[PDB]
Amino acid sequence: LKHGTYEKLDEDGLIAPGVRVSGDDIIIGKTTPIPPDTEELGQRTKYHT
Amino acid sequence: RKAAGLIQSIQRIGSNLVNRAHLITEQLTSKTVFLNMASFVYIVFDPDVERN
Amino acid sequence: KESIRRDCERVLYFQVKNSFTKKIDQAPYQPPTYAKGTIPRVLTLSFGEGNRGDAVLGVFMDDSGDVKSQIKFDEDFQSRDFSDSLTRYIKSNNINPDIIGISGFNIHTKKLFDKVNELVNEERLTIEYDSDKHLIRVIYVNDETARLYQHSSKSSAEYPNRPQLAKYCIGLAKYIQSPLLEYLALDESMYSLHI
Amino acid sequence: RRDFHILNEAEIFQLLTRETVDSFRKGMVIPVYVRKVESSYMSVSTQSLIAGNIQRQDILEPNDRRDPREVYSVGQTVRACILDVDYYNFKCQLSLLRQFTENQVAGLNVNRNPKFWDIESENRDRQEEIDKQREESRESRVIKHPFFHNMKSKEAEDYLAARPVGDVVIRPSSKGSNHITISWKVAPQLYQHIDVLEENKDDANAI
Amino acid sequence: LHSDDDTINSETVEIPTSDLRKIFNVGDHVRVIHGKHTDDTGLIVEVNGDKVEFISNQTKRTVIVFSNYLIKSTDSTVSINESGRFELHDLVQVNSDLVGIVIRAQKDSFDVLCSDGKLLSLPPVSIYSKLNLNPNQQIAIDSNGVEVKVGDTVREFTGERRQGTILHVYRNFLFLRSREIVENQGVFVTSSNRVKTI
Amino acid sequence: RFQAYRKSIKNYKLSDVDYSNERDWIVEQLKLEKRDFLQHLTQAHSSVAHLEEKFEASVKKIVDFIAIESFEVPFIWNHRRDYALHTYNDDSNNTIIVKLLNEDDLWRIVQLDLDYHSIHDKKAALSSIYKQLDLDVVDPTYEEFFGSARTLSELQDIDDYLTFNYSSQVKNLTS
Amino acid sequence: ELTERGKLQIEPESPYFDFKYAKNRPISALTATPDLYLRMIQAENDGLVNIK
Amino acid sequence: MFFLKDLSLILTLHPSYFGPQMNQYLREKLLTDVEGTCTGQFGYIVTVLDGMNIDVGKGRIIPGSGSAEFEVKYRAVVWKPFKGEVVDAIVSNVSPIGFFADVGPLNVFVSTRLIPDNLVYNPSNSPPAYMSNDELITKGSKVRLKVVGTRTDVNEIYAIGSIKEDFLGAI
Amino acid sequence: VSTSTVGARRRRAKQQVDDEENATLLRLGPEFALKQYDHDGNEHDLIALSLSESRLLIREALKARSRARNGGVIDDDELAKVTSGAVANGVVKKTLDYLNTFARFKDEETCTAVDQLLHNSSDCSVLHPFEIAQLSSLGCEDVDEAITLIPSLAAKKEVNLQRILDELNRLEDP
RNA sequence: GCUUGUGCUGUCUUCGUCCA
Repeated sequence: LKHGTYEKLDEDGLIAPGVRVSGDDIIIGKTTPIPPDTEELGQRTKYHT
Repeated sequence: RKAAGLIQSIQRIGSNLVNRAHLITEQLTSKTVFLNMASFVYIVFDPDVERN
Repeated sequence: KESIRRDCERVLYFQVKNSFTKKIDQAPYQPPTYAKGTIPRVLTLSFGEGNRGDAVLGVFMDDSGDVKSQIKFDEDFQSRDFSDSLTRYIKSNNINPDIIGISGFNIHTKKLFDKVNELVNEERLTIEYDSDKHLIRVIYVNDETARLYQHSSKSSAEYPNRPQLAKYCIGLAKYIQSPLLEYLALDESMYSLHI
Repeated sequence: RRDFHILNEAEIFQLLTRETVDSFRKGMVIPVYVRKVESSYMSVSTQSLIAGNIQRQDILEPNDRRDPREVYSVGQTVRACILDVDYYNFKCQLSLLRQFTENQVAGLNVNRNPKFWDIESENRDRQEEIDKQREESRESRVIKHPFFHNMKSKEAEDYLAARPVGDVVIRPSSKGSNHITISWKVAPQLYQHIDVLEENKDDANAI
Repeated sequence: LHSDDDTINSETVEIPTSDLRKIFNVGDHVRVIHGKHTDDTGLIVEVNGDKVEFISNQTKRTVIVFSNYLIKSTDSTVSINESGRFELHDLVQVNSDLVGIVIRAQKDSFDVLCSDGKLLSLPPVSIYSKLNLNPNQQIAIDSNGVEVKVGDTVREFTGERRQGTILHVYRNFLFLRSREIVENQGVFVTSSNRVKTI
Repeated sequence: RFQAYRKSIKNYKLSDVDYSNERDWIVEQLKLEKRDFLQHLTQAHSSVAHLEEKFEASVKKIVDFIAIESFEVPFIWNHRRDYALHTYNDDSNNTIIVKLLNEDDLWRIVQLDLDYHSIHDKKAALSSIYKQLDLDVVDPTYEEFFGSARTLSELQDIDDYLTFNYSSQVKNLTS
Repeated sequence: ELTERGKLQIEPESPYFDFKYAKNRPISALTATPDLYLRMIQAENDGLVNIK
Repeated sequence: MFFLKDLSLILTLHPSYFGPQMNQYLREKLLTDVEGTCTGQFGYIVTVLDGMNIDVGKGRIIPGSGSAEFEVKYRAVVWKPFKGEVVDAIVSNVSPIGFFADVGPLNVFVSTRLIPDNLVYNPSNSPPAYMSNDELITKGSKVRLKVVGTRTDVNEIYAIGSIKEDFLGAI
Repeated sequence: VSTSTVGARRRRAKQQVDDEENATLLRLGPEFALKQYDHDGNEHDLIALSLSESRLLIREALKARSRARNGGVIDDDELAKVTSGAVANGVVKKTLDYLNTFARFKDEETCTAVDQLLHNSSDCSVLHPFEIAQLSSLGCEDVDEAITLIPSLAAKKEVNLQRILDELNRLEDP
């Protein structure tokens, strides 16, 4: 993740009009999939994909 | 070393030891070694298999 | 000086021999209403270090020594979901444990032990021989041999597709089923134990 | 074979903590990581994650009256002395008082029988170790002044001998870096040494 | 070529590699090319023709390897990276109630300095586990009552009055790294009560 | 395991006199090591006479088994336990079994069997050296402290005595 | 008795502190506690102490 | 073998020591950093001759760091073993793999494969020894051995000896 | 750590056989060559030292340093303790013990006579200083023994080895 | 009982800014 904030995003990953934004703040949230590591050794809800 | 030789000999003869005496009659072990080891190795006996 | 050294070395030798004899002289756990020396059916549980991320892994070993139905629980062990999953797992018709063993790396294992014991006591999970009924026993397992087993290349070759914690659970179950053979499997590593 | 061994309280504690019940008992002193500070109780976590607890009568000294919050802060680590261990619940009680944390040094039951222990040699060695802990470092003082000269008392008198009456020389004092002795020629082969006490010194070498 | 005649010793002859056999003299540093004892160095002791015997440097024991697997390397310079499960200077749990710090690392063995000072040589498999202690646990307190963290330089006052920089912390013991103690590459164990912070 | 123990022994087959000396030496060594057990046996079983003689006979029989018949400790402990214990009937016709030896004592007997051969080799070498000395008249001190010698330290002392007092013959054979 | 190395390095933490200033300990009682005498010997091998 | 060599050392001094006692402090620092050290190139430095009258010269101020660098030249006694050299030794330890001897600060290890067969190791002996019919070598016994190989470490030297040739063994 | 007075020695292509250390072949390497240079760059010969000369020099230097450090006001242990550094103390103690237990000449005048005999002799004018140090150190008794222990002396058959050894034994205190 | 995450492309092209 980046050093900026993510609390200004909505459920769909997009910020809404009328919100104040400062430098580095995240305005578009996007993720790409990654083949999971050996974290299937057991990480109930905290294994990165 | 004797254990591995014994295991290999049993696997040669057929991987099954019918009787304790076969450790001598089949030349698998010597006299004193068998005399030591005879009562500490056992063969499970099933009466349903051996009616005689 | 040499004579006293030799005598004291003899005495210490016999003390260490007696201590090791006390260590390895253990029969397999005897299930109730069964003759002593019968191999029990074992279920072992461990989340590992007990951290937030760590999930609980279970391994079921029957009396024939075959590992059956390794499972992974994907919920917080302090929740109701984990209790429901464990209740469904134990009460499954294909799994019939005689004892439940628990071990871990730190004091968080006490919470898991208390949770499993409370669940077994409350739900009255009894031993299924499929009359008198007895609850399954929950104990702490000494993991002297499991921690060396999980890193051994023999275990890795035996179970290539399994993680280290699964091998730890298999080591705990094997230790419950036969302590002597588990000590023997260490080979040169058994001289480094705390005797 | 004997029956399957079932672990007791001590074996469970040793298994889960790797601290035996011998190396973790009453009277020992350990460093603990403070986690909660309240008006009447304090909660700390030891190195092996055993949750400790300290009460109001064991946080502050008897002569102290300040509130516990002002004295300690979360995240700080301090020394504490064990007062009780609960080997089943993995909980312990501690005290931060000076009487418990520092005085209890001889934690081992060494058989100091006079017929079986060399008491006098131990006392002599310990006295010599204290006499070596009393060692200190010291160095000369440097002062910049036109009439200042790094000379002894007799050296200052000899220096003033070649000069007429009324000339002034300044030398370091033997009473310490905070003192300065000023020597002036009262008469031929007659000199007066006056000690001057320095106050509000910026540095040892400073004036 | 080398011979008793000086005029022959000043000549260079180009010879195919298919008709050359290496000459191994007693008392030469040689590094193993390939085999079970790969990257083992030491000094040649016995030359039984095809088979060469040499005292190792790492295991410090005699090893018998064929002469085809030897290269004359005067220095070992063995890198232990990508091996075992233990970095150098790791605080490793030896067994249930024993701990130590890895001093030197080898291809199939380790040197561990115990908290009490005793040195051990063990295979990697025999080590119980590796202690990954949290940063908050990795904090100790000196004799004065001043906190000392990893990387803080401290100097003793009791005993030999040595000085070092903190490398690891276990209970009351401090593992210190020092420049002048070459005996164990600077690693010496002292209790936190014996030191004063600088 | 016996082959591994006896791999370092140059010659294991002792003569009859040397074998009897070995049995006596092992009996004396066990008597020295097990003094407290023998004292407990004598005190708590005062009604039975000559129990220590039975202990000596049992130790000699165990040495006989280990040396001649080459039985290992588990076989002796399981199938030859009657030679390791003594039974008697008290005045009230009470059957009482006394356990003279245990498994650890059998292992100690094995260890003493292994240990004595170094003493035997040292004694043989010392006797050979004395033979090459070829004294006209036997030295009473040498035989006196050679017959009773039972540790290699005393054999070393006799060796020092011989190489000192008869240094000229040693030089002639050969500082 | 302590050498200079023993005079310095024998700290309370050390296992050799138990017998740092021992005296009048009979030989007959040493076999009851083999660890003590073995620790004395190991300390001697380090050059810290001398057993007299 | 002992030798006399002209050695040099580079000494760096922090500006906090720029006082009148700079020369003497540099002398004691040089003594602590040279006496007893072991360098593979030279061997073992045992003592420095004329240790209180060594010229240190003028130190050069390092640009960007303030500290002065001094070039100190001195003559010292140095000992270094050579391959194929016969020297005396004293046995320090006895082991089944061989015996360990001490030649001053240097410890020399001789394996059994470089020991004659008649000197059979006797572990039952008190103290344990490698003994023959006419020879007995134990802890503290004078031995004459020939150095065959030398192993150089970072700040240590390991030597390997042999006693299989003539005029060697017990002395 | 310490650097020798000999420098340069840059890269080349030729390789020589007189590069490996070997006592028998009298190949002592560049840093221990027969020709050395002092701090002034003048010619200097390699200075070997026998155990007697080395013991005298170390005792003289150590007692001079001890006298200097004490304000100008014999025991080996105290003299070793004069030096600084625990590892240095151990090293000097080991050297003192080794020198003491193998001291062929504990007297200054005997060592001076030995050095004069081994230097001013016409036969020894060709002898290497390492050979001189080995002869004065090992205390050999026979020509054959000296040749076997010191292979370099085999090629120098123009040396009156036997009488020099007998003189050394005579000078040696029994 | 609960603890905060630690970074960035390359290569061209075009249009511009201040001098010259």
